[PDB]
Amino acid sequence: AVKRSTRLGCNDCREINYLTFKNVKKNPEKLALNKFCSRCRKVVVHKEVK
Amino acid sequence: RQRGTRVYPGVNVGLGSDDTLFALSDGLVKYQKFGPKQGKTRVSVVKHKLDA
Amino acid sequence: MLQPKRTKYRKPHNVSYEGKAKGNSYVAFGEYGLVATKGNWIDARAIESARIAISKCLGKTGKMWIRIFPHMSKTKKPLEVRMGSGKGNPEFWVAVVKQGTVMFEVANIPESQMIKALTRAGHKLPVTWKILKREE
Amino acid sequence: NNLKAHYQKTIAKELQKSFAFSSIMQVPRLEKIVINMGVGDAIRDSKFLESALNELHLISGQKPVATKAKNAISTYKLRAGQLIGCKVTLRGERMWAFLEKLIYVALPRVRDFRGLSLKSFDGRGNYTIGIKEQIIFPEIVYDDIKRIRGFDVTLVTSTNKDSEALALLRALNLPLVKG
Amino acid sequence: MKTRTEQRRLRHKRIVKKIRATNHDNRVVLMVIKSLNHISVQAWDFSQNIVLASSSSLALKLKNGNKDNAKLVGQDIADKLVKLKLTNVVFDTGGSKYHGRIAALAEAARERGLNF
Amino acid sequence: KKDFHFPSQSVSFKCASCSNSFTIESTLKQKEITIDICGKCHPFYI
RNA sequence: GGGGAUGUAGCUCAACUGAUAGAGCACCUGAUUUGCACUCAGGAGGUUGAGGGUUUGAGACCCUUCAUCUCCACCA
RNA sequence: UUUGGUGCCCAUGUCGCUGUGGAAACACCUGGUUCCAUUUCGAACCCAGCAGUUAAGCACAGUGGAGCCGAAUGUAGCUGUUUCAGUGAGAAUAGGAAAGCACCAAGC
RNA sequence: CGGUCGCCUCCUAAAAGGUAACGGAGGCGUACAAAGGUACCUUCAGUACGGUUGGAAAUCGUAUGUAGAGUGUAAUGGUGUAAGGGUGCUUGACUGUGAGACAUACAGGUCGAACAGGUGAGAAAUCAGGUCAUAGUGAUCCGGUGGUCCAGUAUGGAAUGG
RNA sequence: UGGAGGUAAAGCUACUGAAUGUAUGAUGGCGCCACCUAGGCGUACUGAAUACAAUUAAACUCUGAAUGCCAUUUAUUUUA
Ligand SMILES: [Mg+2]
Ligand SMILES: [Mg+2]
Ligand SMILES: [Mg+2]
Ligand SMILES: [Mg+2]
Ligand SMILES: [Mg+2]
Ligand SMILES: [Mg+2]
Ligand SMILES: [Mg+2]
Ligand SMILES: [Mg+2]
Ligand SMILES: [Mg+2]
Ligand SMILES: [Mg+2]
Ligand SMILES: [Mg+2]
Ligand SMILES: [Mg+2]
Ligand SMILES: [Mg+2]
Ligand SMILES: [Zn+2]
Ligand SMILES: [Zn+2]
Repeated sequence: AVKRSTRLGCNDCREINYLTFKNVKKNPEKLALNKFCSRCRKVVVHKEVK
Repeated sequence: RQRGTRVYPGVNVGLGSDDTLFALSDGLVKYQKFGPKQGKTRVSVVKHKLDA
Repeated sequence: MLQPKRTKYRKPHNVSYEGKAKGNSYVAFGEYGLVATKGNWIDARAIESARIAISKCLGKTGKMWIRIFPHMSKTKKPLEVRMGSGKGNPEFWVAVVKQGTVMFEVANIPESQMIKALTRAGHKLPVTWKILKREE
Repeated sequence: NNLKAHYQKTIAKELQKSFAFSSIMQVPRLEKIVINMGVGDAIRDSKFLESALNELHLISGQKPVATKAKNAISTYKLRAGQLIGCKVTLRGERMWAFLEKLIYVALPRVRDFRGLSLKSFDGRGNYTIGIKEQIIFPEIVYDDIKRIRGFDVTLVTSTNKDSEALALLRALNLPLVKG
Repeated sequence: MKTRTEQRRLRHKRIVKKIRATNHDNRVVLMVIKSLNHISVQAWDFSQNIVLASSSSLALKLKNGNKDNAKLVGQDIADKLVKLKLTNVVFDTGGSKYHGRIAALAEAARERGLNF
Repeated sequence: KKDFHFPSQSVSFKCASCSNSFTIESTLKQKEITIDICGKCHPFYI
């Protein structure tokens, strides 16, 4: 199988809380979305984590 | 349950991510033919409407 | 040799010949016709024999029509092969003739040869044939 | 435009009497002059297309929108999503200005403006003018694209009959042979 | 390709279909129709398919087509709706972009006790 | 639409033989550009 | 899963440790024989694997990656 | 009752042809200086006004041309029992058909 | 010996669902930071006519045409103001859950009203817990990584676990 | 009594293929014209367009049952 999955971690508590998909070949730039965080209990920026 | 909407939804009837029709309120289900040349099917949930 | 130019599916299910007559039931191009009395599978090979017979016993101005056409194919497993390992390959094409379908019709020549011509066409075919005329 | 007022009075009066037109707006009215100088060289020399736009701009005063094909062709090396052709549609005051500038300045500078008519209406009342070369237009400097092309100026009208469209053309004195 | 009225009807059909699909609380439907001269408004109820309240430039006797009289029309229709004891409404246009006269009518209706 | 760098300014046009000062909007020099062949200077029109 | 090292003309390679990229081969030209090669010399062929960080000074030092290699590990 | 708006309907509601109409309204129309807009065009959308207008659209009357609908009889398939009793199509036909049902505002 | 071994679509499958054969035809082990979400606007392919390069067929204008167009894909079903195309703003491709149902030997799978938290679009109503829908997937054991309000073999840690 | 369906049948101007025969026959079509290359036209014609009249299909449907299925109403029966 192919591995197009990636992990998204918060940028305040630096915890990884989400699992999504990304094409490294097509999209070269790291994702920087903003989603809800269970720890901080608010919306905050989540960045790609190795 | 269907693949593609073979029966349209009416009142008190919802839609899903698999084009599955589910009820939204209590009542008796009832089919009504509609559309050009009566070729379209529609489902609804006529509420109990007991109304004393 | 009448033959379909192409088919979507090489190996279709066989088509039954039991039943009455769906289409091609009444002479509508000529005015005398060879009707069938027993549904059966007759192949494209029999058509040329019957057609060649009619053509050989025709004249210089007679005209003929072939209604039925061998659309559907049939297969035949090679000899000494046990059943399985898929369906056989199509071998010969047969036209489905039901009881009451007008197969051949003739016109534009005197009465005696046409009766004789239809007779020789029907002796080349397995079905039990009969002569009919056109309603005025 | 003063000639626009001339259009108003003259088209109304002449056409109405010429056909006993029962309403002032029964007379024909011209709608839009589309210009389309399109080339497939943008598939390879894209730069070329860019220069085109500015010249088209310089011709009409409206910036041209570059159009894209709705299909893909291998022999022309064409593919969907590419820009091949610009179209400009003039209305209001600017459309009559360009028409007048064309018939009075651009057209008589044409090398051999012998004209073509009667065999040009599309059957619905329209009219297309196929220009062969761009340098002849006064509003163009000698420096231009390495390739020279023409234009496809077209016309529209309120009426649907080509004969009545010809009547407007004659009333406007659009200079063609016998038409 | 068409005339303005047909496009407005097309937009009007879209809005009515969406509202009839999603209006679950059976709110009254405040349809405003703007013309070249005047703009009118009617509060239909898609469950009973009748008109409960109405207001129009013709009813109010005004040289309408201005943003000023749109405020008066909204006040009258909102006053009528309050007397009818209906305050939970859905506001849709006749198929025209929500702006100018339509926006003035809607804001006038909201400031006179309506909930939308 | 507006807010453009190429302004359509009303320039007048003269011609030889017949003066015929035609005033037309264009994005060129705001001066008397001389045309050598105008409409009236053409064998076809007259 | 780590640890190290390598990446430079089209190819094969020096790497010109910061006070501002070179050689053989590939190719063009010249000479060069009765002809073919051979032979000699010029020219051309370099955005230093890529991005970021620091000094006045880095392809060159630091960080990050990409591809390659050799090692180890390598009981779902 | 008529005009205008709208919901329900989804051609027996269409497409087209021939005429008539506007009092109020519907519309074209007059301009882009304002709010707003063009992948570019006040074309459209949005403004503020009704000078002109019955071509349009729109509304009425006629039009059986195209499209649509379609009776009864009979027949093909079915259920039983018969080798006859029901059930009864499709196609074809006589033919119908120039929409209909409600709500609101105005002169009626 | 050759062929096949999991999942998806059609026919056989006998107008509910289900139904086999080494029966007849095909695909899949994905793709998209937009092809998601929202608001607004907008609607075929082809053909006819007229027009420089330009040609049977590139683009333009107009008409006709009721889907033969598009809907990433193998088929089926759906969908022509839509679920197709464009633009603006965004990341709901959320957290904790979940009454009630479909289908099932089990294990698993599918739809989902509604509640609380905090968001996106929108004037608002409303919509958003990934895409028009159905393939795009592998149990347990074992070990590794991050967090952690749990344990820490006398006690405090640590090791080692949860 | 209500509903879902798309089979039997039937039909192919209501699609997708197969495809009888024919109405006229555009065009392509041979020769002749006409031209060096296309045509008009006698073309021993073929072929479009549309049609008429007739056909075929498990993977064709503008249609289209009965039986069967689900639910409900009434009567009766059994504690499964
Ligand atoms: Mg009139
Ligand atoms: Mg084996
Ligand atoms: Mg079944
Ligand atoms: Mg069954
Ligand atoms: Mg598909
Ligand atoms: Mg979007
Ligand atoms: Mg989508
Ligand atoms: Mg183990
Ligand atoms: Mg201890
Ligand atoms: Mg111890
Ligand atoms: Mg059958
Ligand atoms: Mg057919
Ligand atoms: Mg069938
Ligand atoms: Zn956090
Ligand atoms: Zn002159």
